[PDB]
Amino acid sequence: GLGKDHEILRRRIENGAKELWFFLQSELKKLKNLEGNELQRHADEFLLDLGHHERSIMTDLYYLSQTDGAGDWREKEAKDLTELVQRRITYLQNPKDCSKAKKLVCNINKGCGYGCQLHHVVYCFMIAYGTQRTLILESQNWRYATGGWETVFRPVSETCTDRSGISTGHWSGEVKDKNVQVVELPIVDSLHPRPPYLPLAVPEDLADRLVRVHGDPAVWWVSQFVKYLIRPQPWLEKEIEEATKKLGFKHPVIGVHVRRTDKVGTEAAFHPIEEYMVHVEEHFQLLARRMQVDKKRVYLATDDPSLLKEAKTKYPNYEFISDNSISWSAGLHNRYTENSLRGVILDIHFLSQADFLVCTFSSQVCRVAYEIMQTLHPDASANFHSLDDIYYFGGQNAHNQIAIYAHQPRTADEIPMEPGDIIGVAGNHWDGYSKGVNRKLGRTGLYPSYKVREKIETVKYPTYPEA
Amino acid sequence: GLGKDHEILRRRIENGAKELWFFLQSELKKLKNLEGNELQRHADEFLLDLGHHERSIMTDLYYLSQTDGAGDWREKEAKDLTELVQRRITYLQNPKDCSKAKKLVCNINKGCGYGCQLHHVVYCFMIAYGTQRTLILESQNWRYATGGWETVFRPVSETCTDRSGISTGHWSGEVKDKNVQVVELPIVDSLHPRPPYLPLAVPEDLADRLVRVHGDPAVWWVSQFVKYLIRPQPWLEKEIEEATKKLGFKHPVIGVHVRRTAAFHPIEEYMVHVEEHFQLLARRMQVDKKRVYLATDDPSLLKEAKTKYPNYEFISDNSISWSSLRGVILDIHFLSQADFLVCTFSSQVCRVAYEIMQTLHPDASANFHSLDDIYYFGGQNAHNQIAIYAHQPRTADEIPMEPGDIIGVAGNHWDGYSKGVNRKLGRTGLYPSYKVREKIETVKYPTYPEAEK
Ligand SMILES: CC(=O)N[C@@H]1[C@@H](O)[C@H](O[C@@H]2O[C@H](CO)[C@@H](O[C@@H]3O[C@H](CO[C@H]4O[C@H](CO)[C@@H](O)[C@H](O)[C@@H]4O[C@@H]4O[C@H](CO)[C@@H](O)[C@H](O)[C@H]4NC(C)=O)[C@@H](O)[C@H](O[C@H]4O[C@H](CO)[C@@H](O)[C@H](O)[C@@H]4O[C@@H]4O[C@H](CO)[C@@H](O)[C@H](O)[C@H]4NC(C)=O)[C@@H]3O)[C@H](O)[C@H]2NC(C)=O)[C@@H](CO)O[C@H]1NC(=O)C[C@H](N)C(=O)O
Ligand SMILES: CC(=O)N[C@@H]1[C@@H](O)[C@H](O[C@@H]2O[C@H](CO)[C@@H](O[C@@H]3O[C@H](CO[C@H]4O[C@H](CO)[C@@H](O)[C@H](O)[C@@H]4O[C@@H]4O[C@H](CO)[C@@H](O)[C@H](O)[C@H]4NC(C)=O)[C@@H](O)[C@H](O[C@H]4O[C@H](CO)[C@@H](O)[C@H](O)[C@@H]4O[C@@H]4O[C@H](CO)[C@@H](O)[C@H](O)[C@H]4NC(C)=O)[C@@H]3O)[C@H](O)[C@H]2NC(C)=O)[C@@H](CO)O[C@H]1NC(=O)C[C@H](N)C(=O)O
Ligand SMILES: Nc1nc2c(ncn2[C@@H]2O[C@H](COP(=O)(O)OP(=O)(O)O)[C@@H](O)[C@H]2O)c(=O)[nH]1
Repeated sequence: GLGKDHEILRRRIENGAKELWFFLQSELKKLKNLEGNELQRHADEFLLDLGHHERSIMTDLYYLSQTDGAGDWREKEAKDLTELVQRRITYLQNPKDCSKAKKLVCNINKGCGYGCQLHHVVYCFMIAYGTQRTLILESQNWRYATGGWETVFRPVSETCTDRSGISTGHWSGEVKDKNVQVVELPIVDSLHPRPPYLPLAVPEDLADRLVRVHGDPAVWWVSQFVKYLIRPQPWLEKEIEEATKKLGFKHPVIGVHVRRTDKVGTEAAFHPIEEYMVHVEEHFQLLARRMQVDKKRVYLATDDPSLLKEAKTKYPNYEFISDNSISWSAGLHNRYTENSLRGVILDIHFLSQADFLVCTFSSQVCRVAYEIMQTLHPDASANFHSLDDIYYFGGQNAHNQIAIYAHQPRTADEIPMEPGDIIGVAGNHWDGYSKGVNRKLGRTGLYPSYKVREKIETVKYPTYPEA
Repeated sequence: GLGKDHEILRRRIENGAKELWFFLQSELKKLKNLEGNELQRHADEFLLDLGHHERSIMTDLYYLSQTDGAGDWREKEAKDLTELVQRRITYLQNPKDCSKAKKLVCNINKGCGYGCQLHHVVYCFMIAYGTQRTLILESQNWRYATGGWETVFRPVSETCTDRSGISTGHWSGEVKDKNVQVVELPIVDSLHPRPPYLPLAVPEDLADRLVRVHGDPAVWWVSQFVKYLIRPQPWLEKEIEEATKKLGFKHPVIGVHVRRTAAFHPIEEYMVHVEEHFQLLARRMQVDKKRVYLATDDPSLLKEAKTKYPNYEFISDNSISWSSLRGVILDIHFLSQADFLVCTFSSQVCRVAYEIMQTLHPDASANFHSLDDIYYFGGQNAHNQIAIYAHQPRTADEIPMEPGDIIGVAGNHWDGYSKGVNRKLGRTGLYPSYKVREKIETVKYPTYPEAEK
């Protein structure tokens, strides 16, 4: 049986889109009869009117996802799936006889920062899960804390943290290492041979439930291992608890990560605070349609300690929540200390706890916070805006989309598409167009983002029925 | 549980709308820095890209309405509601004792065209249904046929078609006529007193189920009496079948009705919406031939349409050798059978066709485009809307609105703005159409529980 509110909202979304289309044709015809001041004046009003109209449509779509008991079901199903995966990971990590268990050894000391190192451990963990090997994490001489993983986080196992085994060797494939008890896994950047237990694929035994519950099952699958990893030590839980109080961290709140310093060189670009705040302002307007928002709170995480004073001045109607001492210690000089390790764990924690995350996905810091966020809600796939890259996991397999609508290129920078063409996406320009390659042609260029759908990849993982 | 396709479709509608907003902000910013011919070319290309993008969203929204067995449920529920009402109407129309039954007499000979006369009979029928009086239809001296109503349609009753009784009077109110057996009802144009059994209200006992199934319950309620009235005689049934074969009426097909003897609209004003909707249909089905059923009172229009749109196939009953009443009935039939209806709702004939169309699908309320008026029923009570989002007037022609304000709508300008009066402020002007919702009116009708036995 269909719900009454479900049908009212569906038809209102249809009529709102139709009316928006009536509005677009009428106003665009008027616009091309203008030039100079009048053209700029009316197009600005046109854009303002369109914004509210578009957000009313987005608000009805939000209500549609909650009506008819769908919100409670999606919450229950996401909770059941999380507990299913966590129990499997815990069973894998705690065999009865550690001296006889197949193992995978991971070294945390990758030459990069915390988020990059955390994603290395995640990649180790997912391959360990894929091969039914207990993850052994070797973290001594960790650049952030010489005492290792247990300085901040609980150990990845309770019964089996020892590397003992009758045979040991470097990774050389799941079939060749079939009878090697202890396999050491290197970093993903030069792994050969690559096993299938890599992003962005998900387990096929969970895929049907995931696509039904979650808008990007790839990130959800990655987040399950992030969730298991960052179980905090008791002293760290209390720091997080204390910081939440002293920071005045309450909802609604939008998280903003401004990555600079050594990233601006080659891995990303410099972005003014205005580029972040336009999306912060836009999302608070959306929230104000469904809830009361008296104070617009922004948790600002950044490695530029001069940004907080700048943001408070240029956006005085916002309440910025930030730890400027953490920002200062994030500088390349004082970056690899236990106090700085606490700082980045705290910054990522509050970013992940926000109701919306504005940042650059080229930074591993924001990707981690976006992954953790997936463990805090039934489906937080779209609660982000990245100023550059789409979501990715470094070392992932080819991220492919499928063309659903044909495209004939208007300029030379666009690529043709036929329905069914596999499209290897490179990025979303957030202007209606995405850049990628057509795997029937080899051509790279732009194409309308709405003319493709995400190709969900699946992999036959072990299901751990004993758990 | 939730449906996998339902969630996939909702999220794609969400992301499709989000990408549309990305596309709008980018191209409009570029559009401000243009002038002259380059502005015209980019604005025209902008509109073309927006069209296909908008239709992808609407297509996903159509699929959403169908998945998870929702299409089957809506068809079954719309069927149950129709059978329920038709069973009640049939019970009312066929009492056991005609000489003792309470009646309402309706004269079909209103001074207007066929479509307006049919609506007069509908308005009679709805009041008869409201007052539990058997409708007696008088069709002698009908300008369209000497033999009367039954030359085309079945009699409105099988057991009670005379006006016998103990007392007869003109309409004076349901309470005053409590003991008048046979009440004669005049046209609605000067009816006094007006009863509550009038559009656009729906029966309160059906309102909840109707809102769930149908996008415009008012026209659905009107269409039930249209459906009962136009039950065809066997020979009209065969003429319709013969006309269908000879014309090659097949689906998909869009109906176009062009009335021209009040205001003049050239054929291009109709065809732009015809072409737009065939582009929509082409996204969900194969469209080999773009067929258009053209109903017109203009002999030069059909040749104009064929000349200007040579890739279209135009169909009209002028192709039929054996065909005023027969012509308008066939026109109404084929227009109502179409997948989409482009016309002017100021025409009574198109309104009839739009109403019949509601009886052929679970929810066809939106399968139209009107060049002028929104749907109405002549003689209806005030059509009111409720403002849902505030509006600050941007020009002198716009009116303010606060959430909750009752808005008496005068029409939709099909440009994003509707025209009406804000009753809280006594001000009349323009307002964005998306900032209001329809105010569904209900009336306590009889429910005829004896019709279930
Ligand atoms: C040995 C070691 O220790 N290495 C350390 C690294 O591991 C650390 O991390 C790496 O940091 C890099 C830089 O941030 C990361 O690169 C980014 O990778 C993105 C992912 O690319 C994937 O997926 C894309 C789809 O999203 C796809 O298009 C790519 O082709 C790529 O996919 C391939 O696909 C193969 C199948 O086809 C598959 O087999 C491969 O496995 C897969 N590769 C990976 C890595 O998964 C990528 O999207 C980024 O690209 C953008 O940015 C650069 C500038 O940095 C631009 O040049 C690019 O054009 C691209 O621009 C983007 O383009 C979009 C389209 O227009 C646009 O919208 C975006 O805005 C724009 N982005 C901009 C402008 O910023 C980029 O290449 C890499 O993923 C990280 N790897 C891991 C494992 O985490 C690294 C951290 O700093 O540190 C290294 N350590 C050292 O160097 C140690 C040092 N030597 C020492 O001191 O000792
Ligand atoms: C005695 C006899 O037999 N008479 C015959 C008539 O009965 C036949 O039918 C009547 O035809 C009229 C002409 O087409 C119809 O009038 C139209 O009615 C429209 C509906 O008005 C409703 O609903 C509106 C909302 O949609 C609302 O705004 C209106 O105010 C009106 O509502 C009132 O509401 C009251 C409560 O407040 C309620 O008590 C009343 O009962 C109710 N009235 C009715 C009638 O229901 C109306 O929208 C039409 O108006 C548009 O068109 C006229 C031009 O005709 C314009 O001047 C208007 O401004 C308006 O324009 C529209 O404006 C919109 C806003 O900008 C815009 O979007 C539209 O595009 C635009 N449309 C245009 C320009 O076309 C119009 O008034 C009437 O409803 C019919 N009545 C019935 C019962 O069917 C008639 C036709 O066959 O024939 C008569 N017979 C003869 O003439 C023969 C003669 N006696 C002889 O020669 O012998
Ligand atoms: N506390 C804190 N630390 C940061 C911030 N931005 C960068 N850092 C530090 O700089 C390191 C950057 O390494 P990585 O995690 O790979 O992030 P990436 O360089 O942006 O890809 C982080 O691990 C942090 O130690 C920030 O906003 N807050």
